[PDB]
Amino acid sequence: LPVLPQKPGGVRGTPNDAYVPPPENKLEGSYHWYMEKIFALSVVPLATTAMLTTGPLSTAADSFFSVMLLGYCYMEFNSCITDYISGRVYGVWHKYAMYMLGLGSAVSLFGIYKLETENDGVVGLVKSLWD
Amino acid sequence: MNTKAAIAEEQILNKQRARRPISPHLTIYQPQLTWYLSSFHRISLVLMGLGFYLFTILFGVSGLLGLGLTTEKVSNWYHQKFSKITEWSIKGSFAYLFAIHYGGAIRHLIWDTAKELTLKGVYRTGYALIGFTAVLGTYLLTL
Amino acid sequence: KYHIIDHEYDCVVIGAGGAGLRAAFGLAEAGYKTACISKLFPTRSHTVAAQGGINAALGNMHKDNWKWHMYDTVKGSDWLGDQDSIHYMTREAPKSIIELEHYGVPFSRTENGKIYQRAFGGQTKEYGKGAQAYRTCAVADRTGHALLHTLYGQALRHDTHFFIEYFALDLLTHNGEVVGVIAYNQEDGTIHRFRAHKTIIATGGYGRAYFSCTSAHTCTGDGNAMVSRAGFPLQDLEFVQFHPSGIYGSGCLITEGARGEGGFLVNSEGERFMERYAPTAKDLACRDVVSRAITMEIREGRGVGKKKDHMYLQLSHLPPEVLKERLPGISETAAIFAGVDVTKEPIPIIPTVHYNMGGIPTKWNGEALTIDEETGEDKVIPGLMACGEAACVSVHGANRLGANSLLDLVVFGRAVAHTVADTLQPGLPHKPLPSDLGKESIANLDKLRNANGSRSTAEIRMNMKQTMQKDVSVFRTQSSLDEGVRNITAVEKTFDDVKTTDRSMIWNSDLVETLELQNLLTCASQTAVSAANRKESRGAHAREDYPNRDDEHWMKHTLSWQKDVAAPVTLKYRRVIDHTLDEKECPSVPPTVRAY
Amino acid sequence: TPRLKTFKVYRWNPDEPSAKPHLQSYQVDLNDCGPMVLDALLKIKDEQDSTLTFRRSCREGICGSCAMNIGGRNTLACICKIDQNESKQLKIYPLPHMFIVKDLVPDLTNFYQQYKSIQPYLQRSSFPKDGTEVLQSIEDRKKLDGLYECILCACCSTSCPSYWWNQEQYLGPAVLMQAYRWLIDSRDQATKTRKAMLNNSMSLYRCHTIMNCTRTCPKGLNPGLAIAEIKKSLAF
Ligand SMILES: *Cc1cc2c(cc1C)nc1c(=O)[nH]c(=O)nc-1n2C[C@H](O)[C@H](O)[C@H](O)COP(=O)(O)OP(=O)(O)OC[C@H]1O[C@@H](n2cnc3c(N)ncnc32)[C@H](O)[C@@H]1O
Ligand SMILES: CCCCCCCC/C=C/CCCCCCCC(=O)OC[C@H](COP(=O)(O)OCCN)OC(=O)CCCCCCC/C=C/CCCCCCCC
Ligand SMILES: CON(C(=O)c1cn(C)nc1C(F)F)[C@@H](C)Cc1c(Cl)cc(Cl)cc1Cl
Ligand code: SF4
Ligand code: F3S
Ligand code: FES
Repeated sequence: LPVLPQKPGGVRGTPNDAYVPPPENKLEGSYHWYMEKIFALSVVPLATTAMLTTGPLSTAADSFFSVMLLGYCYMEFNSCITDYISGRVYGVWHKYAMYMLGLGSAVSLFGIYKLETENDGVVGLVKSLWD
Repeated sequence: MNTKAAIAEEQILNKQRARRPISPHLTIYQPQLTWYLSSFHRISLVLMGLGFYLFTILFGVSGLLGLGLTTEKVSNWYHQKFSKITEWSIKGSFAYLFAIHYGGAIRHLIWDTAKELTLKGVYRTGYALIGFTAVLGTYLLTL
Repeated sequence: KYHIIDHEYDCVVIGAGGAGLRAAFGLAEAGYKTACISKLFPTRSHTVAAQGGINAALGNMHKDNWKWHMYDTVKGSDWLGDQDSIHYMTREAPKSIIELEHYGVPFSRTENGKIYQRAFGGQTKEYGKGAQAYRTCAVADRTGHALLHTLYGQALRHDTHFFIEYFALDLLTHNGEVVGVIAYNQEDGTIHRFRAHKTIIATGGYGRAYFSCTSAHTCTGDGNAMVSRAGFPLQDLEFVQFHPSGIYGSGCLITEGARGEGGFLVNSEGERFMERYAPTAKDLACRDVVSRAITMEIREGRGVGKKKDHMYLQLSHLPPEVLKERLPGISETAAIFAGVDVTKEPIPIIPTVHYNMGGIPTKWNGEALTIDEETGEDKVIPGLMACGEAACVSVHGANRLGANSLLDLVVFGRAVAHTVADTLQPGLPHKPLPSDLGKESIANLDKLRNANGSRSTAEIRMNMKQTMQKDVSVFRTQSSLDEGVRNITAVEKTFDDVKTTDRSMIWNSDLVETLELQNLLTCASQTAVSAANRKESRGAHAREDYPNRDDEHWMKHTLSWQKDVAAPVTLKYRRVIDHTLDEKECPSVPPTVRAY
Repeated sequence: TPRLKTFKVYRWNPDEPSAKPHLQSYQVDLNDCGPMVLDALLKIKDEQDSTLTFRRSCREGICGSCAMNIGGRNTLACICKIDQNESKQLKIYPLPHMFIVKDLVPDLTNFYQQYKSIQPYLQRSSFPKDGTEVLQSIEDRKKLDGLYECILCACCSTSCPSYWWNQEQYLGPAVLMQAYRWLIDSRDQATKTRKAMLNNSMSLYRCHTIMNCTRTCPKGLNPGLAIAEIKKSLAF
């Protein structure tokens, strides 16, 4: 990727200036911390009542498990983007890799629609390749 | 215009700030149990997340670009490409990458209520995880 | 050739300790334009190591009027302290701690919600005839630690231009007045010139001129040597306080608060120091009657040791719940450097250099002094002020009382901010001077940088520390003192062949530790001269040949002049003030015989 | 009989910047030295190479100015003991992922600019009437224990992998404990402005609870528990 011009040595100024903080933007602050815990409190019990059963899960119960597992795997790649492809270094190539996760997680929601109406389910596919 | 000529200080300091190196950060730090078990938590979800975005996009593009793909036709294409080792190398590696992320997710639930965050409890819910990936990981390999 | 950078301020403060930080936001709040030049980061100074208390008569325990507090400071000073700075420091002592609690200093609290006060030694009640009073006002055993981190934070609320890691070289004088200070940037290698109207010095003591001191590594006297290079005197340099609670080998300190809560010294024979070589007060006495009770006790073969030359202080009689709540800092300090135990086994003890009750002579409001060449009266230097440990207000006089040195910073840093507000108009044109101002202090930076001799900087510094420990000891006489002046002149003449290996300007730590040796030889060639010229026994200056205290011929301070290293030292004297700021508010205290 | 260790010190020299940073090795006589690493770094500067630069002030462990990387962990060089073993060696490094000024001297300029932004002063509005101090009970005093004893050494900030990369925006575990010292103080009437500069994407929420900071604090503090008490404070 291209690299934006950086600060010469890490800092710019004297030790008696200040780091002015960005304003309150709660939709990526405390409200983003709520969505990371709702999805993680829902894939821990449902994966436990998918290992104790002996066949394919109930078709209504599997769609609840397979859409909570997309939010648990989208919120992970949202943190590997913000940590490594930052906006300091790369600029507009931070919100281009965020757009690629946009139409790579709604086509991945169409695949759940073609798995619970035609085939047996997502966890039925994982049991099929065995493990 | 006597103390605002301290921008003659910023033009000599910023020529010295461009030749400074960065001290080594990895490859010198000693291996601890804090930053190793938290690296296998993020490695587990990246590899298993790519195994979830490559089996769901495949069924999604077949729903628009019309080809038709049953799970049986996927299984007969995946069980023929590889055999022996490969199937017992993918099966044995992914079974241990799931037990260390299951026990990792429950560990980070306790740490988010500010419990077991002493240095004693960090090494106590971290030794009970290492044995846990060696019991439940092998039970998923006899099934 | 170097390139100079000019600055222009109103008041330049040199030092960022406990009394340079209090006078920095005291002036930037009143409406001035200040700067606080420091060699370290402000929360790295030597006042982060203080672990006692700040004495005040706040009321919270028993009953206490500041007039009892005043008599305990004059009695514990052998009547050499001026008895109007005593009257000013103890009167503004309750007001200066309540103001320190409103800044956010987290104090230890009592049952109804007031400040906790322990007891120290020397401070009594009912004019010396009574019990031990509780006036110490202290934050567990990290009082100096939690005092910087509040005073530095409050200094960021008001706009004060901190200049961190700038080594100040000399003073700028034109026709007998101070007009600023020239400094040296350590990160870059540029020479700066600060111009101001009222320069304030709060650099600190010169404790590192001895072999076994309790001070820091940076704790050298650079305020007392910058003043002595300009042609101004220093006062009472022969009163050095020796601490009786220093560890063997390293020189670190355990606090006397452990002795204020039941610490007992146990020698080899196990007999208690009460009647053999000790006063009637057991262990809560002055810091010199107990160091003389140790220095001759290890000499007479009664102490513990492989070389029979140290002691130990027992802390085992206390309950375990009292150590871990009031003094947790000593419970980890003696477990590393001593390395036996703190609670169940005692720790070695040697006498070390602690404090310096001398420096720049000032008045009670902060402005420095000299004397007139023909009349012998005082005179005010225009522009030079001083506060802290590098200034002899003579609040301590001949003996510093326990935990009066943290009250020294808060009150007389607050008074420096008030007397500039009574004289200086904010915003004034600076006079035009020639551009060669300070050219004689840059040529000294180049002579000590392009050096090639036979002795290194770390070889001459060992000959000075070894000489000052043998001859200027706790016990002095007029046969080793006259050899201590003769030896300290021989080491200064070999400073012309010092050797320096680093020839760079960016962080030349071999240059900076050579300029600290030039400043130490100026404060060590005047201590030895002044101590060999006072035939008396008061305070911390005890002469073996003259064992009697004088109240008729030797009740006067000692001033000393020395231009550079390898230059002769002269002496004159000035009279001690024996009257008060007001006669009706507090009566003066007459001299009696001092006995605890 | 002299015992000799082998201390390996990272070296750079800014007036010859085309050279690369390398390690230099000394042979210190172990009998003529103290029991700490700072006592074996000053002996090298006096009786050997005197171009070695480092920071030291108090030799006690209460100033926080000998922060370096001794053996792999971040600790203070005045309270770390030398292994009494003349066969094995020792590698002395600076704090990791910092811009190095000369030898073992980092550039802690971004660290001081971040400590000024959390406003470390009391912000009460109305003081007592008679002019005495501010009342505070003993159980409210005990909340401050383990928070005001930090010495600002930055050994916990330069051990966190989340601070190694994003250090121009993330405050670090040393500053975020001092933003907690003023949040649970009982005599502080300004707390709705302290929980508004941490409510963005990268000031606080880069903490992934990889608890290196608690592991390598040489004063025994807990800077990792005091971050997961701020996250509960902003949420509920
Ligand atoms: C050493 C000590 C002192 C001490 C104590 C325990 C120890 C180990 N316990 C005490 C106690 O329990 N009760 C008490 O009342 N006093 C106690 N003390 C003494 C007291 O701490 C000191 O006397 C006092 O704190 C000294 O403070 P001051 O403000 O006078 O000086 P400083 O703290 O050393 O700070 C001076 C600053 O000056 C700057 N500096 C120095 N030289 C230069 C140069 N050349 N250029 C620029 N700046 C310079 C430094 O930055 C330093 O920070
Ligand atoms: C190779 C599969 C590729 C598709 C997904 C990519 C990899 C995702 C992870 C694959 C490895 C772990 C999943 C499979 C290991 C479990 C073993 C297994 O499935 O063998 C078949 C076995 C059959 O035995 P049962 O009859 O069901 O039980 C009888 C009760 N006595 O099935 C099972 O064990 C349970 C099925 C497990 C489903 C788990 C879902 C895996 C998908 C995870 C995607 C990302 C999730 C991130 C972590 C989630 C948890 C926090
Ligand atoms: C300490 O582990 N590492 C982290 O970099 C990290 C792990 N966590 C939980 N948080 C962070 C921090 F960066 F935010 C690095 C060292 C390893 C790593 C990398 Cl370099 C890249 C990727 Cl994608 C994954 C991983 Cl495991
Ligand atoms: S909190 Fe701990 S690691 Fe951080 S600066 Fe303080 S002592 Fe060092
Ligand atoms: S290691 Fe870093 S991620 Fe948090 S727990 Fe400490 S600040
Ligand atoms: S030098 Fe003061 S802590 Fe190591």
